[PDB]
Amino acid sequence: ENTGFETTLIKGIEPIRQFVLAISIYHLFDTKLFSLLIKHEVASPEVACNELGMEKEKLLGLFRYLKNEGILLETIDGFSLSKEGHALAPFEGWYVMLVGGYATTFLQMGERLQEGAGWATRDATKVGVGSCGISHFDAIPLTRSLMAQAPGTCTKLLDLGCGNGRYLAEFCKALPQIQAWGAEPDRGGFEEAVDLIEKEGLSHRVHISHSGAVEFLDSDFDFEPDFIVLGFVLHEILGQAGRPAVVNFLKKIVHRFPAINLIIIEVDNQFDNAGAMRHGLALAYYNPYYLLHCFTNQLLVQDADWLDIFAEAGLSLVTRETTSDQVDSTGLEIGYLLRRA
Amino acid sequence: ENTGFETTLIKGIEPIRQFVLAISIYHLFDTKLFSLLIKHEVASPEVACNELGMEKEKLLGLFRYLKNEGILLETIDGFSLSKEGHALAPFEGWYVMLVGGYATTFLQMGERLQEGAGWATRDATKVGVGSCGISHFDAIPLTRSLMAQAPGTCTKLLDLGCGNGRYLAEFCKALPQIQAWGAEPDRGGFEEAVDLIEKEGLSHRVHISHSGAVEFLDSDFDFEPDFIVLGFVLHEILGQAGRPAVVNFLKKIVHRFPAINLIIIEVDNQFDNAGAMRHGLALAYYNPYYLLHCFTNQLLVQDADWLDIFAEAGLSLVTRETTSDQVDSTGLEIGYLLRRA
Ligand SMILES: [Mg+2]
Ligand SMILES: [Mg+2]
Ligand SMILES: [Mg+2]
Ligand SMILES: [Mg+2]
Repeated sequence: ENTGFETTLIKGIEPIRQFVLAISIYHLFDTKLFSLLIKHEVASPEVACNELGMEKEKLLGLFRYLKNEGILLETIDGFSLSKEGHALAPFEGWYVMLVGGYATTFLQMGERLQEGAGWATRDATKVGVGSCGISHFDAIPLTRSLMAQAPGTCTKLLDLGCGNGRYLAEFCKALPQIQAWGAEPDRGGFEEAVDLIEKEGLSHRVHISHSGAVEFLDSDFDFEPDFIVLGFVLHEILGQAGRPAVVNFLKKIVHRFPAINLIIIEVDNQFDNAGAMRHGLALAYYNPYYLLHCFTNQLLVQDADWLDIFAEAGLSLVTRETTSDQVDSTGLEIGYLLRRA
Repeated sequence: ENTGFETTLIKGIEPIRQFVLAISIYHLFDTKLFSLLIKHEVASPEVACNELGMEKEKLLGLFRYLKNEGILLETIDGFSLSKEGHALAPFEGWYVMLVGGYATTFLQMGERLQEGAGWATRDATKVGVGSCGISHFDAIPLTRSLMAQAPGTCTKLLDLGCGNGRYLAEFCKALPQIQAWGAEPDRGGFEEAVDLIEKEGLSHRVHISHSGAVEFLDSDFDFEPDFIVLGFVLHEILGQAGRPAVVNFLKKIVHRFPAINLIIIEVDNQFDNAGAMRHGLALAYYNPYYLLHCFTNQLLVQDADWLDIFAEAGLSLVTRETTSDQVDSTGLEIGYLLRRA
């Protein structure tokens, strides 16, 4: 008879309902429909189609789906973002990083679980673009706070793994004397960085290279930085190349630039910490982030493990801070300001 | 200052938290880890790895992620499904169909919105396997109810678009005199059907063909069915081949088999119906289902549109029913029992 089945089904597939909604919100941002709705206020499918080069019947389908979920309103004049839709605006970076960048990674987990199946791949351009959007709220303010605590003033900034160059665009706008260099290994991300720097009118002060971190430090670049920022880059090197390679990379930075100030941002691996994992943001963001990092060739370690790598590399801790508790109060995102020992 | 941002972020990315959970629940079923946990009760990662040929560190990552979400329990002896994990068991078909089958389809929507970009693709094997799992609850009981209302007893059953052959396996077990034939166009689904029929010991009574519906009816098969089941197949033909092709296909069925009883199951397209779309199941399942059908080459129409196609094909409605209100009370899944006019 299946007595009471429907009520259990509606609850049982609530993760699928939200799965489709998350992908649909990601497309709303990524296709530039969200920005179109912000600019137009109300747009007919015909107007949105003409502007973005889209097909009306498919756009109507997406719009009707979002209207049923309350993200859009529909009037005789067309569609608009509802208050709930407008409220999604600050979270674009998270949708672009985790859906755009990592949907394929999560979908590959079943196959990648097999012995010898290798690491899950990702869309590194979207990971970089999304992570740079997120960084406006957490990592850039943390980097700024640590930079201000350093004894020397920043004049020549090097950002390795710069994504779309958001840290450099923000820092250079705020601090007009700075000359900067960024390196980004993903071609798509590198091209977005070159474009963002040009759009911000910073091309005369900021140069971007298409390069990985280790290979950039081995290259024959002429820059003499006094600050180097390593935002979530060391855990990539640690997984890909190993702990000796991370220690050697850090040793090379202070051998080449003995007076340099290093700012490292890392995620403390507390995936196995009961209390930490009950925090709302630990569940919403860090639990999927830790899962991705078991399937990709990156390795997250604990705060104590990073401090031990820094000591082995001959670095001294100046200060360590976490993000503002107004944005992320988990204590899992840690920033370190270091100097040569 | 970003005052109060974190609280808004946790709510703002709740769809992403559930997006990752839905994919992870899908892998738990699809990889056979869910069945392993049911059989073992408690399993160490080492034991699960040896049985399924998996890598321990990746499995531990998935298990830790699911434990943090409350799907698994961890003791010194290993991992087990929690009560919440056990409660997911009946919903396997929905995860396999919508995540396994259609995740790629949803992820393709951004690109497919572009003028001339074509139809989004899907993993038809997983769509078929998942939809057959769902059919145990809604469409098979509906088909059984309509068959019982037909004047003649079923002796030779033809099921077009049979997926993994679940309708035939269920009907033939319940009704021992039946000879049956199934046709499934997806090779993966066809192979699963051949295997399920063999596993159920029905190979002497049930034959499966790797064929689409229209091409099967045009073939030189020797079967003389007295019942034909078209479960969610006509909307595929309607989208792919057009309304005249659907009318012609139905006309061919009753020209070849004048005394045949047809059972058609369709989804009423009420995507634009305010009241219908507020039902919990309309939001959880039908709203994503309607969205997929705007991006794939299938077309959902309304109950009245199907009745008009049946009249044009020279068919008479014997009776029409919806699914049991214990499983799906939306009224959107409609079954029709037809005969030649
Ligand atoms: Mg990372
Ligand atoms: Mg890893
Ligand atoms: Mg369909
Ligand atoms: Mg269609």
